[PDB]
Amino acid sequence: TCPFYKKIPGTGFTVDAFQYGVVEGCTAYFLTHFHSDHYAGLSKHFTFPVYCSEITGNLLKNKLHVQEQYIHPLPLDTECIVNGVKVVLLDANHCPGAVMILFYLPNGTVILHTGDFRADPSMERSLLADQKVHMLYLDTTYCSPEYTFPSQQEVIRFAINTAFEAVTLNPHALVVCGTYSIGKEKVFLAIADVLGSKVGMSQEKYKTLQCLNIPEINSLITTDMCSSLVHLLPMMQINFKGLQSHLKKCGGKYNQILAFRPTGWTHSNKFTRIADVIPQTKGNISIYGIPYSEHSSYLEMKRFVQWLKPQKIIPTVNVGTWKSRSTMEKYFREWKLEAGY
Ligand code: NI
Repeated sequence: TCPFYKKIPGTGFTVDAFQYGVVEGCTAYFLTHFHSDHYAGLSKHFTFPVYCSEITGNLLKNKLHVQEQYIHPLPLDTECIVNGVKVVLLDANHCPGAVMILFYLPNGTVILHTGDFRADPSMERSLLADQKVHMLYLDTTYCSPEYTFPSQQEVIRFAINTAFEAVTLNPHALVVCGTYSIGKEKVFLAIADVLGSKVGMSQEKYKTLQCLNIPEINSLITTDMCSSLVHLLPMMQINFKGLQSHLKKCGGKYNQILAFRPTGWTHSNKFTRIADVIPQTKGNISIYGIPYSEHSSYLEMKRFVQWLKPQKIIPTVNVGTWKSRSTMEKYFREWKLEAGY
């Protein structure tokens, strides 16, 4: 059965709720982004209306074979009417095609559902600036002060400088980057760009990337692995065994691998700066775990909510334990007392 925090009161709508069969009284199903915990349940046999971004719609049609007649893409930053209710889709600064959804209820209540997001001060100047929000359905993934990580720009600087140094010292080094879903494409695109290479990958992953409207993409990616010195592999294969085996397949073209695992947060964050990050090394293989996050840090999340001043917050992540819920509720009260709303 569909949980309460995926239902929007006073509407026919649910958010990210495709794994519960036919939801009682749901007339339209919204999908914030194409990540499997959120899309779980969609396929060619789905015959209710799905509302989403253009990019999410490309992925529904091409990757899951949802029929075109049930896909309703909306433009961003544009007031739209859906089953008699005004909505707006806003950029979530998560993975490509990810949105937040503003709902303008017929009784006058305004609700923001963030989906998954990385809060940013640029959001303080979207269509959010222009009215009060009563209820916030919040991505609370890292809602605890231990969760600090650097900006995405500092992390990309580290990666480009690391890769460029390694390959300049040894022109026979291969760079590998791990992936398992959409998101974090800047990691492998920035490295390929500094090295003057395209990124090589499987046909299935190339197809996924062609759905994303990334400009000049035919220029940066390829399925010809032989012509590429930046390769993408499944995240599961980013270990010494998996990488040793890959290196065998390259036929003596290469004699060293430098690999990157973008993670979210890891506890090496609490003690070490990005500048100071070091790899795990075995023989001719080095693996860097780099803290490239597509979710809000605690301080980014706090700043957003203190700016927005919602009357009620409904967490959508970490809701399964009493200890987690209690912790999050205590931070929301601090934030409200400190800011005066
Ligand atoms: Ni996500």
